[PDB]
Amino acid sequence: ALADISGYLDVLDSVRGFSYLENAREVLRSGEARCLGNPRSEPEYVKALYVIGASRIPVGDGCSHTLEELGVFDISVPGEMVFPSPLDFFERGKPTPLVRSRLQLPNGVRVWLKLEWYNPFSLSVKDRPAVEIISRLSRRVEKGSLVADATSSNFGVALSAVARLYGYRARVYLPGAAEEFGKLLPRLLGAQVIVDPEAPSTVHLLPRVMKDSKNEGFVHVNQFYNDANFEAHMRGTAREIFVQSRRGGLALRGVAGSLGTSGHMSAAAFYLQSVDPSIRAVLVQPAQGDSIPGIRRVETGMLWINMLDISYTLAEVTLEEAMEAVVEVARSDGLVIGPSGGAAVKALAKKAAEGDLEPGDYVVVVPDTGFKYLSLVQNALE
Ligand SMILES: C=C(/N=C/c1c(COP(=O)(O)O)cnc(C)c1O)C(=O)O
Repeated sequence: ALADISGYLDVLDSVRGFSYLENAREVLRSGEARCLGNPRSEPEYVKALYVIGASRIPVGDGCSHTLEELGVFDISVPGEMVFPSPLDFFERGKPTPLVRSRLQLPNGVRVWLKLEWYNPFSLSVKDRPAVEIISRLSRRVEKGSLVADATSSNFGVALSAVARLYGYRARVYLPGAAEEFGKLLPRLLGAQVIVDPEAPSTVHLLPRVMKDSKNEGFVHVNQFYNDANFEAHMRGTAREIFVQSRRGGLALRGVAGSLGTSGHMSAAAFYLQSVDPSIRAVLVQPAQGDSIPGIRRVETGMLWINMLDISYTLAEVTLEEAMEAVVEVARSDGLVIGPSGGAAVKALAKKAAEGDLEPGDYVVVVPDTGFKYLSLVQNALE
């Protein structure tokens, strides 16, 4: 029949590698999953179902079940929006909103904005990998232990709140150019903060964090390499775009977004392209010389967007163009989005103007709120 997946999640601690994603892709492509005789004997298939958002798995001898039958489309949110704890609110208070913009783009490209600031700890998309990452730790790593990572600002905040709710201590490392909220808010939340005014980037800090890890023995959760980041976005962000698009009546032709770790947009593109491989992924390339907070250029070794069978198209965006999009979204929708969000809107507008996109509905993932970036806002005004 069906069994509750929550009983089988130790496969998250034992499955390794990307091969399980073949099952994920096929179940999503076909719209259904085959019965697992002994579910414990097919740990890859079980992880595949978890990662696409199933809450139930098919077991025993018997027939295949559809995505809907596996819970992929179940409603989690209580309609009255009352929650017994902050973590329960994070988990069941989903999806994040998907809102049609009044901003007009060329060639029949209709914009919808997915507002990831609607996450309770960091007011950003980074809550999701923080929760998934800390959760995966929490029965191999003893309480009281120190966990740490490098961050542009958002993950550090998320990691600080979530580490403490799970009984861990945290430390976050930031580059000198990070926003003030990233430097300060983790201390509010009880974490240690190290700012390296030398470091020109978040990734530039990773050798130092690794070395301190070896010396001091804290757990480096490494969001740039930890697959729980990608997994969080498969079951959360990406599934939601899929479910929201079907249930909302959208003619989904593409998603648009930005890349730091590449975690959220790799998941969105991977998930959606499993269901329909023509769905586009338009991704921001910050123009050379420019810094758009939280994000960076593909070249390098970002993990998932390169290693996974993902189709995408890049558009160059300058910081000035990104902030101009912030301005225009604000004046069109009354919504105040962050620079990376503006950059994504602009990348979609550019591809739309070139004639490269089928008319239809396009989802832009807006990683956070522009309230956090006042000095960039001021510059953009003049
Ligand atoms: C790497 C981080 N942030 C990613 C981020 C991103 C990129 O998201 P992914 O790491 O999932 O690629 C986009 N926009 C903003 C405002 C962000 O903070 C961090 O907060 O450490």
